[PDB]
Amino acid sequence: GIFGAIAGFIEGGWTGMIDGWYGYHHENSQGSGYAADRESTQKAIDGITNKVNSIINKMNTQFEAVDHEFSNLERRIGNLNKRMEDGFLDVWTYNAELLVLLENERTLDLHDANVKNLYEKVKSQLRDNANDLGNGCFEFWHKCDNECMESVKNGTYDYPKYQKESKLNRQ
Amino acid sequence: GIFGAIAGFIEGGWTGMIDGWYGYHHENSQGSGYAADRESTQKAIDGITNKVNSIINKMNTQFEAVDHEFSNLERRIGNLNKRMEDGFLDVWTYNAELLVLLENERTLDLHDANVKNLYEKVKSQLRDNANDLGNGCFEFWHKCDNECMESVKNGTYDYPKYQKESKLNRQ
Amino acid sequence: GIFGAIAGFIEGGWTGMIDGWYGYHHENSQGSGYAADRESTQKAIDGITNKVNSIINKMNTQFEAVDHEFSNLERRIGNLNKRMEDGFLDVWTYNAELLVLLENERTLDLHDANVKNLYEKVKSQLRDNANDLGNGCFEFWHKCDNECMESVKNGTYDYPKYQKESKLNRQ
Amino acid sequence: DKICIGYHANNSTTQVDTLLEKNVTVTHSVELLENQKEKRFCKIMNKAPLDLKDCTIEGWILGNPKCDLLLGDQSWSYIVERPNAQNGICYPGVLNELEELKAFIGSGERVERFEMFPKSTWAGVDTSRGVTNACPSYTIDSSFYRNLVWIVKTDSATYPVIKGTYNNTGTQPILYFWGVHHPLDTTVQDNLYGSGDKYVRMGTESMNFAKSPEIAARPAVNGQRSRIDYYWSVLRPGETLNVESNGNLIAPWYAYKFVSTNKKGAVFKSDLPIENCDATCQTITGVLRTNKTFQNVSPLWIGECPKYVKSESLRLATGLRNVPQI
Amino acid sequence: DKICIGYHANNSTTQVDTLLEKNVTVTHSVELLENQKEKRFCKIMNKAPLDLKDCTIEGWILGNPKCDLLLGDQSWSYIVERPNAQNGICYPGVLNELEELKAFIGSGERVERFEMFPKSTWAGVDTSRGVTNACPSYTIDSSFYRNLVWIVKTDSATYPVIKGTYNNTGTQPILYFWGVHHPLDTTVQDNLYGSGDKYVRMGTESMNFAKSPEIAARPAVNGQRSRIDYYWSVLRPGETLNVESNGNLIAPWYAYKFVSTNKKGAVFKSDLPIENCDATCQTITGVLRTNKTFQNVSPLWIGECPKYVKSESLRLATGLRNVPQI
Amino acid sequence: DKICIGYHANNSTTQVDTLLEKNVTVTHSVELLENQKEKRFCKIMNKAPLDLKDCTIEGWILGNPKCDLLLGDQSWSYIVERPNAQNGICYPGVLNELEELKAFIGSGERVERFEMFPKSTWAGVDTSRGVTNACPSYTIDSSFYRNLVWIVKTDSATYPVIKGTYNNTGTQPILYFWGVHHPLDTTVQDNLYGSGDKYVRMGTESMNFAKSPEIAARPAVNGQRSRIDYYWSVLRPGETLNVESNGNLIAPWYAYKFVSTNKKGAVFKSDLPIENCDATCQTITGVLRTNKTFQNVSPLWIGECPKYVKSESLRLATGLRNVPQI
Ligand SMILES: *[C@@H]1O[C@H](CO)[C@@H](O[C@@H]2O[C@H](CO)[C@@H](O[C@@H]3O[C@H](CO[C@H]4O[C@H](CO)[C@@H](O)[C@H](O)[C@@H]4O)[C@@H](O)[C@H](O[C@H]4O[C@H](CO)[C@@H](O)[C@H](O)[C@@H]4O)[C@@H]3O)[C@H](O)[C@H]2NC(C)=O)[C@H](O[C@H]2O[C@@H](C)[C@@H](O)[C@@H](O)[C@@H]2O)[C@H]1NC(C)=O
Ligand SMILES: *[C@@H]1O[C@H](CO)[C@@H](O[C@@H]2O[C@H](CO)[C@@H](O[C@@H]3O[C@H](CO[C@H]4O[C@H](CO)[C@@H](O)[C@H](O)[C@@H]4O)[C@@H](O)[C@H](O[C@H]4O[C@H](CO)[C@@H](O)[C@H](O)[C@@H]4O)[C@@H]3O)[C@H](O)[C@H]2NC(C)=O)[C@H](O[C@H]2O[C@@H](C)[C@@H](O)[C@@H](O)[C@@H]2O)[C@H]1NC(C)=O
Ligand SMILES: *[C@@H]1O[C@H](CO)[C@@H](O[C@@H]2O[C@H](CO)[C@@H](O[C@@H]3O[C@H](CO[C@H]4O[C@H](CO)[C@@H](O)[C@H](O)[C@@H]4O)[C@@H](O)[C@H](O[C@H]4O[C@H](CO)[C@@H](O)[C@H](O)[C@@H]4O)[C@@H]3O)[C@H](O)[C@H]2NC(C)=O)[C@H](O[C@H]2O[C@@H](C)[C@@H](O)[C@@H](O)[C@@H]2O)[C@H]1NC(C)=O
Ligand SMILES: *[C@@H]1O[C@H](CO)[C@@H](O)[C@H](O)[C@H]1NC(C)=O
Ligand SMILES: *[C@@H]1O[C@H](CO)[C@@H](O)[C@H](O)[C@H]1NC(C)=O
Ligand SMILES: *[C@@H]1O[C@H](CO)[C@@H](O)[C@H](O)[C@H]1NC(C)=O
Ligand SMILES: *[C@@H]1O[C@H](CO)[C@@H](O)[C@H](O)[C@H]1NC(C)=O
Ligand SMILES: *[C@@H]1O[C@H](CO)[C@@H](O)[C@H](O)[C@H]1NC(C)=O
Ligand SMILES: *[C@@H]1O[C@H](CO)[C@@H](O)[C@H](O)[C@H]1NC(C)=O
Ligand SMILES: *[C@@H]1O[C@H](CO)[C@@H](O)[C@H](O)[C@H]1NC(C)=O
Ligand SMILES: *[C@@H]1O[C@H](CO)[C@@H](O)[C@H](O)[C@H]1NC(C)=O
Ligand SMILES: *[C@@H]1O[C@H](CO)[C@@H](O)[C@H](O)[C@H]1NC(C)=O
Ligand SMILES: *[C@@H]1O[C@H](CO)[C@@H](O)[C@H](O)[C@H]1NC(C)=O
Ligand SMILES: *[C@@H]1O[C@H](CO)[C@@H](O)[C@H](O)[C@H]1NC(C)=O
Ligand SMILES: *[C@@H]1O[C@H](CO)[C@@H](O)[C@H](O)[C@H]1NC(C)=O
Repeated sequence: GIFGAIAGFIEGGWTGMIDGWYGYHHENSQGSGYAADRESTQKAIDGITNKVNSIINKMNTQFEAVDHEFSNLERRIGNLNKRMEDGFLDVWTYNAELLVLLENERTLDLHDANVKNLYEKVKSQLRDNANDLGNGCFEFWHKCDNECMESVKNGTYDYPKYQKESKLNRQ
Repeated sequence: GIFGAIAGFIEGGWTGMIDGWYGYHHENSQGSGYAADRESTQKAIDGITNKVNSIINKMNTQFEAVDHEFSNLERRIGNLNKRMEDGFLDVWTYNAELLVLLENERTLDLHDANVKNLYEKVKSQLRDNANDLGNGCFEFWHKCDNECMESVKNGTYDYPKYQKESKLNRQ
Repeated sequence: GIFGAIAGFIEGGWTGMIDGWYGYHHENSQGSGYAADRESTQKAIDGITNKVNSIINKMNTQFEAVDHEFSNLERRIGNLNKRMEDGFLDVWTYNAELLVLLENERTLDLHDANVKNLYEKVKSQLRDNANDLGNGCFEFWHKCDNECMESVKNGTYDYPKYQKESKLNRQ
Repeated sequence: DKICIGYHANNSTTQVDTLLEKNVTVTHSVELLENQKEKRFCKIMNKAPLDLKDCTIEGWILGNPKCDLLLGDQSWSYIVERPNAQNGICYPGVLNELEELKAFIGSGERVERFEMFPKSTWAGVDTSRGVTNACPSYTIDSSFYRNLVWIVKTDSATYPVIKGTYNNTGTQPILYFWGVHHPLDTTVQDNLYGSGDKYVRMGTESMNFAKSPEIAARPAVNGQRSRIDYYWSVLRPGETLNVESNGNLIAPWYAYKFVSTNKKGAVFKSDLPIENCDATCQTITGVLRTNKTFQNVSPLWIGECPKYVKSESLRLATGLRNVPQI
Repeated sequence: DKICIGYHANNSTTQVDTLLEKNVTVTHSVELLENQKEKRFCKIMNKAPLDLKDCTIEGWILGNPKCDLLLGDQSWSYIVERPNAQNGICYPGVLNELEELKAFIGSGERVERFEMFPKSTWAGVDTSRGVTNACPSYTIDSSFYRNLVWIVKTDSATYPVIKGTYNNTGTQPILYFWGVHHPLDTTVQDNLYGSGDKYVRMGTESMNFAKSPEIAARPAVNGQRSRIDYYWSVLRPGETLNVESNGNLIAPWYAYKFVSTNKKGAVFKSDLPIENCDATCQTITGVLRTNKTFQNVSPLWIGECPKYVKSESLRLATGLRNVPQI
Repeated sequence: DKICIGYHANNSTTQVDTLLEKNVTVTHSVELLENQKEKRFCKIMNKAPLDLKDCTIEGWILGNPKCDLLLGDQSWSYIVERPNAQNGICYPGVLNELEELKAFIGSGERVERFEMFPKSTWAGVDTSRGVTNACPSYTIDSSFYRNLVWIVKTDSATYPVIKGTYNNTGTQPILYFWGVHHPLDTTVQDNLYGSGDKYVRMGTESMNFAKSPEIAARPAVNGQRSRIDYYWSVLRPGETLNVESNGNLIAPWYAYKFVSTNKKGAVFKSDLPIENCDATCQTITGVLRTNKTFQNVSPLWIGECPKYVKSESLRLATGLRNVPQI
């Protein structure tokens, strides 16, 4: 995809992570588990919901065909009505089908970007205190307990705190 | 946002930088200041201006309703005219409102990407001669005077020139 | 551009690479040459072809004007037909011209992203076994023969194999 | 010790198309289009439709003797006319501006039938013998329209100038009908109306009407080579109608107080059953009970309906590309 | 020593909506839609509109005696007709193909009035007594249309065949009018036109017209139970009109050289004031002075106007998400 | 030792526009719009068009004596009418519901001419002298329409009631024509039809027609101050026509079995040559031979054509921004 994450450098999704669209899987001495990133997921839910509702609202008018009849000597106005009604039917069918194809492409890209940005946000915090495996996973050069893990996930990871310990194991 | 810079890893904008959309803030012995990146800003102004003018040009036709009257025995053609006029009014209202929502989303993304790309362009020049603070700021491992600063801004920064000095301070 | 690669940190294209949209140029003891990345190129050809065919399919209806005549006492319905026919002509002209401008912008961005993602994919494999020159080129810290080159291109490059040799030359 | 960044996958097999790619499986999506219908007619806004059954629109408001089931007051949310309905214009002839009449009736929600011109209106003529075997009732072989009076001359006497007037003092417009008889030959002409140039003339503040009989033989229809020219008009509130004729007049007898709807009007020509049920959206081919934005059922409807398109499906992705492992 | 990359912020509180997010504050934006109007009528291309004031279109081109202010030559960029205008068809009757006549007049920019048939045209009849209390002037109680002549028989004499002809040798089409009188009874018929079957017949290279009087009493309007059938037509350049009648003719007297516009035509029905001002875009509800692309004022206009939509606002972002610190 | 990532460039100078940028050179692109045409008419679905040449539509189906080249059976994929065609309605008069007649004929693909009423049909009258110098053949100065019979009285005798009937027992509708003669004066009226009130009355199961002559002098056209009112109708399968007249009848003689097309119908008014060639898409201004999606040639066409737009070009980028070095 466009941002290279979904079905990209992160080859597949997690059926194990059921409570959000994007998130984390950690492993430490206390074991392993899945956790959704609540902020990025909710932000995406709000955006996508807004998109759907906006499309619904813009599509909220109707063209109305009539039951009116035309006589044998009214072929021209009868045909005028038919071509008009068919005309708007073709316009709106086009508008609906084209929009769906376009927005589906962009919606999937949006998800792709959000995963990529989440990955970058973690990379940025950890720096050289961890090793990037290239598949969205990071191996710590230090022991990272549950609160250390949670600090990574909520954006408050303390790089200086683990720097020296990481440097020693790295070297 | 989609590219992660605006209201992203760069949390906020600069009211201090009044002469461009994207740019720099530097600090050295001679003090500190804001400067717009003229090239990226102008390129964006040209693009966005072109987009606005293109939308205006495509919207440059008008459907025209008429003042024509219809008698009591012309209910069908009278109603035909009304549904037609209402029909085009609904189509164009849709076209205008949907386009504005779509383009506003993409325009903001464009700005987001340009900031991200500007950040990358600086990161690429500086390499390990500077420390990336994660907020769009770089701390030099060497003294960088006004001409050094300006070389970073105009893309001609000399990495080898400051390499040895940076290496020593880094280590 | 939006992803910063095409006419970006990779300043220009290769007339030398004639068999694909994206790819590689290598140099080693056995000489130098161009090679297309077949997977990313084909994936893009499939996508773009699908886009063109989808646009063609959505544009596959026609509004039909008629040869019908109207008398001197049929000015109103005659004018109704004209404004209707002109109305749909304006709608479809708008739809076609706007779509082409929009999709051309996005198609070029798609190519830009694919080049960027290809670059990232190589950067990720090589790590510090090579030096990034900032122009899409990587200089190996080790000898990389034809099969090493091909392993980089097909995603199976062996970082541990060349690690020690690269480390020594790097230091 | 490890942490990984990743994304949701599930067991979804639901797919969407994009400009770049067809058949993409996604974790979540929403279908915007409705393709299901209940094949029946229901009430709209708690108001039942009018089933014309074996009568056509003409048979109904003209008062064809076999349409007595419909006769009188009616209220409707819409009209259902059956395709093979047999009871229309029984005595052969053209109902003028028929399509406009249907459009008018369709724009209404109620008619109240009343006697506009009692037979006493027409002084020197016979109002009791205007029946024909072309227009049978269910019980008698020769009858006539309940809203019209076929006037003929009294025995041997001449057919005099007859006059009638009606002042609409009410607040509602009045839909009424009348006719001009065209006999197949001068013999029938003299037998029924006597001799001399005949005319039918009518007028209001805004309308003039004048017609004379045109004697000729047309192919037999329902046993008749003669014809009637039927007409309709609308007497506005405050307007007065004047009728004047010296013969060949099919006179207005009963008419309708007409109540025009502020909503959309509909006339559905269908064989579908009307059942005891409610609906907010009624199409000519059935009821739509849906929250969806689009529908591919029918462009013809009354009530609040989704937008009609030709599409089979309009599914939006909301979730992401579904890539479950394994 | 530091360098940072960043983006512009300012004091803007102006917001836009996107598909993903509503109420987004941006540093720069442009409003594409115009919602302001000047509530008045101005000149279009330095040409003033025609105010019909207390006269309707019919009163004007028929020459209703109370419309003398309008009488004669007129040039206009568009027409303003006032809603409560009282001076129309004074002597009761229908002006046939009225809607088409309005559409035709609307397609013009100028009429030149001239005498098409001087009263001398009609030999054996009286052209001096055709007045009625239904059509008063401002100074006299009984008058008539300035463009028509109500012809009656001379004292006691019979009403003969009268004839008239006009050959349009000019380069412009001619808009003209005529009528057929329908008396309420045979007494008035004989008093005015004598006895015998009456006709009005007219023709050109491309038109035939024939009508006879239809005697009957209609509800009184402006004191009259009689009626006139008014007619109009257009005599093309090079065409000739022949008039022939033995009675009941409301004759053409004055007509108009008609100049058709190459621009759009307009007839605005409004109470808005016409002032001394210029405009490039004039809608039925007011002037638009704007550089904007869209407008939500009115779909009805003349001149160069923005596209009409129902939208309240169409604001495009040009700058970026405004995130000022603090 | 080096490896670089990069992208394709070539010698393309072909450009596209985007929302952000005009005149962008791209390595690959596809033009969606067709602006080329063959300026000629070809066959559509192996079926040739009908060239009316020097005859108009009226001249053709009325049977103007100078249109004998067209006379009889015709099959067509579409109709070409030439702008300066001279042979139309030769004896002056109006063909009623002309525009509807053209729309009807346009909806057809074939007519079969047959004798509907042989001259023997009309008993007491003369069918041999109905010719006029207004309607010359190519060989004789005075002729008449091949599909009509101008009936006049026999020497000195009165003009009696004539009658005719035709029962359409076939499966195809029948297009037929008739007329009513209006002499310039009572002298011609008496000379041709004798004295007394004259009528023309016709009828079917679904149609009534009645007209009487209207005597008056109109400006001379093709030497005639008299007129004919021409009429047309369609006799449905199973319907019967009855004709009855005591004078002034231009009688139906030959008529057409009418075959209606299921495709789109077209009547192209053009000077373009019809050649020996095939096409799948034929516009009024020429043939389109293209695989393209849009065209800016013409909105008027028959066959399978690209969508018409006003655009000069609709080029989609498929490849990428072309940035060749050097
Ligand atoms: C992002 O995620 C991190 C990790 O989970 C979270 O930080 C933890 O927050 C909790 C609760 O605020 C902290 O628990 C308290 O810890 C203090 C500090 O003493 C201990 O921690 C230090 C390390 O900083 C050790 O060196 C010491 O030896 C101690 O083990 C402790 O005093 C306190 O106990 C008092 O308060 C209790 C309240 O229930 C009371 O019951 C008790 O009797 C005591 O009076 C808590 O036990 C935990 O230490 C934090 N971990 C770290 C590594 O800092 C972030 O949330 C908070 O972060 C802290 C730093 C504050 O800034 C709060 O305002 C944050 O809300 C979380 N951030 C976000 C934004 O979600
Ligand atoms: C991107 O931004 C950089 C930084 O501002 C800019 O480079 C500077 O450009 C200016 C003007 O071209 C240079 O000023 C001249 O410097 C030379 C060199 O001597 C001094 O610099 C070197 C470092 O390279 C020191 O080691 C020496 O000790 C000196 O201090 C100097 O000879 C010259 O003086 C002559 O010319 C004067 C003209 O007014 C004249 O008055 C005087 O009497 C002398 O005859 C200038 O003073 C400055 O040195 C550059 N700085 C650096 C670090 O290189 C880039 O613009 C130019 O860059 C140089 C390298 C050239 O390639 C020009 O073509 C560029 O235009 C700027 N680039 C872009 C693209 O915007
Ligand atoms: C991505 O690109 C790489 C590089 O081109 C490619 O890997 C090469 O694949 C070829 C063919 O599969 C290998 O050639 C065989 O090599 C074996 C191994 O011995 C030699 O290689 C090792 C290094 O691994 C050296 O240390 C030794 O000293 C040897 O030089 C060799 O036994 C074999 O010879 C037998 O098979 C011949 C079949 O024709 C037969 O003729 C002969 O008599 C022998 O019985 C081949 O010569 C080559 O070594 C690979 N290079 C490397 C660096 O691994 C990838 O394709 C394959 O990769 C290997 C590792 C397997 O996993 C295959 O399944 C892959 O298809 C390519 N990958 C993709 C996905 O395109
Ligand atoms: C998917 O799994 C859920 C349980 O999480 C199950 O209830 C549902 O039936 C499954 N649906 C499909 C389509 O596999
Ligand atoms: C993909 O779409 C095609 C349409 O050609 C359909 O036949 C097929 O069922 C789809 N494939 C799936 C659902 O795996
Ligand atoms: C018309 O022809 C059919 C078929 O022969 C016949 O049954 C019918 O009686 C005829 N009707 C008339 C009115 O001639
Ligand atoms: C009806 O529409 C709502 C709108 O959000 C949707 O969420 C809901 O699932 C739909 N109802 C059913 C029963 O599917
Ligand atoms: C914004 O600030 C400018 C000064 O830069 C001032 O002139 C203007 O009034 C302010 N506008 C708003 C809307 O705050
Ligand atoms: C956001 O838009 C809402 C519309 O519901 C409006 O009421 C409100 O003023 C806006 N909020 C602002 C301008 O802060
Ligand atoms: C109609 O009735 C009203 C109300 O009584 C009356 O004032 C008016 O004179 C009547 N007009 C006619 C023509 O009968
Ligand atoms: C009118 O439109 C121009 C078009 O660019 C715009 O720049 C200008 O600000 C507008 N004029 C005013 C007075 O706002
Ligand atoms: C481009 O180069 C090809 C050879 O690769 C040549 O055949 C062709 O004529 C050239 N076209 C243009 C437009 O330069
Ligand atoms: C760019 O487009 C312009 C349109 O104004 C055209 O005149 C010119 O030829 C184009 N430039 C090229 C093809 O280099
Ligand atoms: C009409 O006037 C022209 C120009 O003088 C003349 O040639 C022509 O004969 C006239 N025709 C009639 C019918 O008066
Ligand atoms: C006609 O259209 C096809 C559709 O793919 C296209 O590939 C081909 O190049 C076109 N033919 C010619 C001769 O250009």
